[PDB]
Amino acid sequence: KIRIKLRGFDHKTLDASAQKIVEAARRSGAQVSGPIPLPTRVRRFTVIRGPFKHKDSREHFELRTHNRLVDIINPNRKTIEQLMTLDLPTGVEIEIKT
Amino acid sequence: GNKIHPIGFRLGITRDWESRWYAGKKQYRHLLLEDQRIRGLLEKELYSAGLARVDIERAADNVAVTVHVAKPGVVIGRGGERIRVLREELAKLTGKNVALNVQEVQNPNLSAPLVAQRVAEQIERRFAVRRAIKQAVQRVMESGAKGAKVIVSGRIGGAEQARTEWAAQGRVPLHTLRANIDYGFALARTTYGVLGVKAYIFLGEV
Amino acid sequence: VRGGGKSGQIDAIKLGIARALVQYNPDYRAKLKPLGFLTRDARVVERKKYGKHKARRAPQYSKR
Amino acid sequence: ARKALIEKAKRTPKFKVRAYTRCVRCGRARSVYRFFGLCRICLRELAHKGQLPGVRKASW
Amino acid sequence: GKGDRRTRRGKIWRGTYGKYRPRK
Amino acid sequence: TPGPEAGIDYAQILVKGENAYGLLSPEAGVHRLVRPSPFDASGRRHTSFA
Amino acid sequence: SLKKGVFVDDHLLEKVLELNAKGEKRLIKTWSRRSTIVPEMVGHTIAVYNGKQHVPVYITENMVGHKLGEFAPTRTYR
Amino acid sequence: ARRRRAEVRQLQPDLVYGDVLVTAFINKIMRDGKKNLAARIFYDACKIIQEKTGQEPLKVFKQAVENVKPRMEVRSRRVGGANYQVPMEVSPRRQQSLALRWLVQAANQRPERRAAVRIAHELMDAAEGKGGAVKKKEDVERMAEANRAYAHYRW
Amino acid sequence: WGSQIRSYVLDKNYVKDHRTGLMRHDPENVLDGDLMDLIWAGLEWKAGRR
RNA sequence: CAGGCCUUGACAUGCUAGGGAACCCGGGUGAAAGCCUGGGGUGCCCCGCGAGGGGAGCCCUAGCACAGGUGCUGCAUGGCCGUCGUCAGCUCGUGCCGUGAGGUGUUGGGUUAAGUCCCGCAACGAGCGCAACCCCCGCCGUUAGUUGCCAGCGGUUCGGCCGGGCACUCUAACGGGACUGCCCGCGAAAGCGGGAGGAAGGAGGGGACGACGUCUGGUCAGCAUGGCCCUUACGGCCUGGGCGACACACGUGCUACAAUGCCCACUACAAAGCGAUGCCACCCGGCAACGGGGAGCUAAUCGCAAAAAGGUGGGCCCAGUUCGGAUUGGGGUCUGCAACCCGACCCCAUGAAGCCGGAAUCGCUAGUAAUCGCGGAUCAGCCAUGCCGCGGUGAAUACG
RNA sequence: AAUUCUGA
Ligand SMILES: [Mg+2]
Ligand SMILES: [Mg+2]
Ligand SMILES: [Mg+2]
Ligand SMILES: [Mg+2]
Ligand SMILES: [Mg+2]
Ligand SMILES: [Mg+2]
Ligand SMILES: [Mg+2]
Ligand SMILES: [Mg+2]
Ligand SMILES: [Mg+2]
Ligand SMILES: [Mg+2]
Ligand SMILES: [Mg+2]
Ligand SMILES: [Mg+2]
Ligand SMILES: [Mg+2]
Ligand SMILES: [Mg+2]
Ligand SMILES: [Mg+2]
Ligand SMILES: [Mg+2]
Ligand SMILES: [Mg+2]
Ligand SMILES: [Mg+2]
Ligand SMILES: [Mg+2]
Ligand SMILES: [Mg+2]
Ligand SMILES: [Mg+2]
Ligand SMILES: [Mg+2]
Ligand SMILES: [Mg+2]
Ligand SMILES: [Mg+2]
Ligand SMILES: [Mg+2]
Ligand SMILES: [Zn+2]
Repeated sequence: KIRIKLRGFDHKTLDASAQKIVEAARRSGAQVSGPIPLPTRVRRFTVIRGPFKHKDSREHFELRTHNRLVDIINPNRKTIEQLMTLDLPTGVEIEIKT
Repeated sequence: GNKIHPIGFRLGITRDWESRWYAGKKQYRHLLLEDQRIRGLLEKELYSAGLARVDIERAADNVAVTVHVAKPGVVIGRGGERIRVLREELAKLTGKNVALNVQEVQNPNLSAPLVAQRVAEQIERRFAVRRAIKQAVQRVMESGAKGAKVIVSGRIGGAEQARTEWAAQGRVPLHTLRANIDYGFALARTTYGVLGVKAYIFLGEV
Repeated sequence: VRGGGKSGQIDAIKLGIARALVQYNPDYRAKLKPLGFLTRDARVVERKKYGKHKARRAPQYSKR
Repeated sequence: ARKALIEKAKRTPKFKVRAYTRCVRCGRARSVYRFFGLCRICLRELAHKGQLPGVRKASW
Repeated sequence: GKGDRRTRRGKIWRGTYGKYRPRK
Repeated sequence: TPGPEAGIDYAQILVKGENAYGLLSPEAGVHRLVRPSPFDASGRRHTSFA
Repeated sequence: SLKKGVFVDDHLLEKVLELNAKGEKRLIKTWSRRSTIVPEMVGHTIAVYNGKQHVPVYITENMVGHKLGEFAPTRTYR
Repeated sequence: ARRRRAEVRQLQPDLVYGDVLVTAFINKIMRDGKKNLAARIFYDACKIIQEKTGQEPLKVFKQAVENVKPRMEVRSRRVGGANYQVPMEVSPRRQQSLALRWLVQAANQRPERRAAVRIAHELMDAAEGKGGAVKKKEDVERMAEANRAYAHYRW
Repeated sequence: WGSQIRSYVLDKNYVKDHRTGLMRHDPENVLDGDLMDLIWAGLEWKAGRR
């Protein structure tokens, strides 16, 4: 009954911040639906190496936006605790609705 | 005219972002700038202790500013005034949570970014640019390290025609990802021109 | 089936159909292997590298 | 002629058209990516230095 | 042809729409 | 007279006008040119005279 | 191509209106070539600029729907 | 092909007569990879065989191909500043390549409107031994044997 | 050699007129028209002794 | 570039002197810049009701130390990039030979993609490179279910949409896997050939990565920087023009010269991306561009959206053509203050050269070439036929 | 059976 978005760049922080928030409520009230990983939005833009000109031999960079999703069913009141109160963001976006 | 940046090369593993946080396609810009000017003023009023890195985190209107150093006793002063006067400056351009760490280095001669600046100085100090390398390496190597390497650019000594002074020891495989090598670069402007300081420190593995 | 192009899906169908009966049947190997309807076919339109109009084709060399 | 320009570059007034791009690090004006508000040079530079959040050497 | 503005491929190749290539 | 390999060997032209001579007169003389030789192999630096 | 209005520079109209009311002189420099030759303008000789100078161009009622740049070639060798 | 002696590409059977040859021929008829169209034409033609003749397509297409394969050909050569055109047998693998090719090429050197017709007619003649493809064959043979002089080189 | 009365350089952009001493920094401009400057001077130098 | 203008200046640090100290509305001349000009009007440091003051944020004028310079020098330089070359190479330590330069190792026999490995050997090791760890695509599993699905049944407004349910597909992040290990042969070995199994061989197909060095290679105009030089102008502002000129020549490309074709109506099959003064569902007026209204969308949940070649039917019937769309006249939409130089589209009318291209000359060895269509960055719009990506159909040939 | 490449 509660939809949560964890939009970060690295996954080694989402597949650890999500799976952390999961059983931090699973065991404290109604069950939950695992972390559903949705498609990534990337920025595969390229750029020409040399400063001056050399429209060939370039180098491109991409900016990956990894998205994690977890939905706790029955919105316990024993959950607006270790969750709504215990936050562990270090460089991650979190947006929750219902 | 080649060779990628060992740093940007390992950007996904064996070395991590010197600034990790999230930003939407709506502010990443302003914030990216912010992080920049921060490093700017910092690299200004903080050379006496000569840093070697400036990590920065976020998650909700906060700032790490975890300034790793090799002489923190200076960034602070005599108790906690310098470190206190600075937190002051930083917040002056950002109405944010201007935190500020002050790590250190158990051995700065195992952190290129520093070794670089050292020689940079020596050059501007009019030192034997050759031995100044022989030593800047015989140091890091003497103090344990699977690899050293310092490269200086043109104007070596002031001779009209520019030359590149090389010299290294140990092992330095810029082609092996899992090798965590420390790349250190810093300028050394003189009366006759500019010089280049490149240092390679080989550390970890597997 | 979905995704790709008809004369490309037909080829995938030839995989499932060749994997359906091999499952629900024994005598479907020593005569489906030397035919390999079981193979995958790595062949995929490859990435277009930079400085090459069509992935492998190159720009017109002049010299003059 | 580089300084006084990026200075008039900042001012975004007078006719909403002239308002143009411009790299922030360097004063450049060409190939100024909108995302980083940076140019194609002061992008390959920082990126390698890791200083660009999440921007990793693309490879596919 | 891919250049005959007044045709199917005309606008297709053009990427535009008109009396010769309406939107459904 | 478009010389051998490059340039010319001779040239002569009329200057129709007033005081044309008085103008193009001080020009009369030797004119040197220094730059790496576009002709020389290693684009080395040589001097030219005319 | 501008079916809404005539976008004809004002400093020019304001000019050919007071100077128009009770028709008189003509010495009228400008840089408003960008503007249209609104009807009536006939007579008054505009001296359109061209990046170099003011070319005294007459005004006939055959060149009304036309601009002013179209009466002062910018290049040389026309 | 400086290292390995390359490796002959293997075709896929025909979705009608199930023949490796019958397919190779279609590829030639193919333009811009439009195999779907190339394929059509062939059969569209194989029908014409029936139409105009009691012959049986697959067997007609078999005799034709045979009467176009050049016994021998003259490949260039270097004697030393000398390019004496020497004669030589035509590898079966190549023999068929040429054969098939000339057919199509010639097939188009016909004045017929449709294509099928061309492919058709062109095979109805060849199979007999009087087509444009056969001419451009005899020729390729007249050269050789005619140069049977410088044939003591072969190499 | 040593007979020139005004040299032209391009890898150091300038034009030294030995006769008078004058030295501009635009060889490219001179070599294309720009002369009305050194022509006057050229005279002044010369006509000086007559 | 022409023309009108500004001076410690469009930007910084700092100093002397009254006015001014936040700031707002204007009037005049003018192409704009600028010049010139009339009114509303301030907490405060604080003796003090007050008269009054100094005065910090603050801000104008005259004068000053300095700014500013895409002005020269890439042979004064940093950094970065091209290139030989994704080539098999380049060297060091000690020992040994040599008067010495140097040699040896690294040469030789065998193998490989490789200085890859093997065996020899006055050499014995090691370092920088090849390889390998990183990414992507091929099989598979686990974690995970708002993509998906009558897959099993059900109601169904008969649309996977509704209960239901994640089996599949897919999504994403961690793994299993291939190692010449197994059989036969030759071989001293390395390793090559042939077979089985397996999604896949023997580097599985793509990347990223590009050694010591070469080119006094490229860039002082992205930035940085030594020296030289301009400092009421080599700085600065604005309006207009130019960079888009045209007797010409070259490189790179687009569309064609047409029946394996073109035109038309109908009907399918994608991938990777991008989107809150952004993408626009659907309506509605219009031949249309497009303009009116208007819903959803922090976007696996709405939109750009149609993929196109293909398939079905029909129309041309061999012609400068129902081929080809240049040029030009006329009428319109839209962005922008404004499109004459100089915008992109739309519609009516023109319909040019071009019936396969001289000497020459380029690319590609397989999902490659050829061919069809889509996306993005840039960005108001757009001169994109460019560049960087994505998939759809899918060849020929390799003796040497 | 096919030349020449000045001079920092
Ligand atoms: Mg350098
Ligand atoms: Mg393709
Ligand atoms: Mg080239
Ligand atoms: Mg300027
Ligand atoms: Mg200027
Ligand atoms: Mg703009
Ligand atoms: Mg002579
Ligand atoms: Mg003579
Ligand atoms: Mg063959
Ligand atoms: Mg002027
Ligand atoms: Mg040079
Ligand atoms: Mg050995
Ligand atoms: Mg040796
Ligand atoms: Mg091998
Ligand atoms: Mg090795
Ligand atoms: Mg500069
Ligand atoms: Mg202009
Ligand atoms: Mg241009
Ligand atoms: Mg609207
Ligand atoms: Mg226009
Ligand atoms: Mg041809
Ligand atoms: Mg053609
Ligand atoms: Mg001769
Ligand atoms: Mg001679
Ligand atoms: Mg010589
Ligand atoms: Zn920049």
